[PDB]
Amino acid sequence: GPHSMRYFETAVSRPGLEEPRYISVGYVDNKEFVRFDSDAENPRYEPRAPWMEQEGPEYWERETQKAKGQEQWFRVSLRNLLGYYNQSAGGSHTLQQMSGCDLGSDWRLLRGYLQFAYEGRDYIALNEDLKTWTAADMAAQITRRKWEQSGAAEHYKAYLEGECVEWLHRYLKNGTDSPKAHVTHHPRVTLRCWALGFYPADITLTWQLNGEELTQDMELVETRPAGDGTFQKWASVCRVYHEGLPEPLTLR
Amino acid sequence: IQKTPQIQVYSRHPPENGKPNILNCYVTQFHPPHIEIQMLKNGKKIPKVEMSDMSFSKDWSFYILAHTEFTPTETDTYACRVKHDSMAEPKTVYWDRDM
Amino acid sequence: KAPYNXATM
Repeated sequence: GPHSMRYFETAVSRPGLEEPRYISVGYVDNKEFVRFDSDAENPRYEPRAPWMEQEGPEYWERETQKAKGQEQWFRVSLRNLLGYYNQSAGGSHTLQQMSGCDLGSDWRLLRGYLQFAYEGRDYIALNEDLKTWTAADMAAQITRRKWEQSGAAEHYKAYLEGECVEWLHRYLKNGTDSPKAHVTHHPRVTLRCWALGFYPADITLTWQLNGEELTQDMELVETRPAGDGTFQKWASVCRVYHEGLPEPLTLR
Repeated sequence: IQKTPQIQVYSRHPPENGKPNILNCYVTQFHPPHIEIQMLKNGKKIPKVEMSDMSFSKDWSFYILAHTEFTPTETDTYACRVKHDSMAEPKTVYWDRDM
Repeated sequence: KAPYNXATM
């Protein structure tokens, strides 16, 4: 089926300490498999997955050396961004980065991602073509002019189309629960359809007793994790659609 | 911009008295990341609360998962108390076996 | 494998 890999890097400067805290988290198929934290014993890339433990010692040395590089990269830009926005000392700031590859059933890349955000808001992003940049603030114009004049897109394109899709394949060659549903009858009467113990989070509930879907009221909650590798969801006011289901459920 | 957290507390399984379980406290849609979370059992904080690593959603807001194994009893109440900059005082959310 | 940025902001 379809697969993916993502790296959520975060750097936060806080009034009180000299160097900002830097975290990097990796996901294979929307499941965490490795992490780095500059606040650790002595920071390094540790496995967060059962099937990741079999990686060579040379593998964690290169990855940890890279994270030290990103750390510095985030420390300089964070200082650069204070000037772009005419901020002074005293506040807390966040630079975030999301990169990754979505590949398909043919094992080839479908779309890569490279996107940055400052203070939680979008800052600059590599488009779907991997060649151009999208920048919203006028402060991000300085950056887009810098990167498109220093060939950043072509470098990131080489990672997305090369290292990303290659290594995600190697990770997957090292390693689908359907929901059990109930309905709560409690009258206030409002009905609630629960979907529990499914993986992945691909779920879709719906309320149609008359054959027509409902959005007037129809209060929902977005899929949330249970304390283990599953997820749950309920809907208010019951066909349940899931990738593991051969036929959507029916309960009333 | 800062975003007040969205807290919601819920059980793994439908709670039946005598069975193990996991109590969850899902905190989402907040910014900045600095946040304090504690789960309560009848006003007393629950020690040994395994808590997720922090990642962030597609809108860049942060989320984090707090959970502990537990065996529910019908007289005792469990709650989640959260400390964030965007709130004046800590906010506490009680688990209900309802919905 | 983690990416590795070139030019700063």
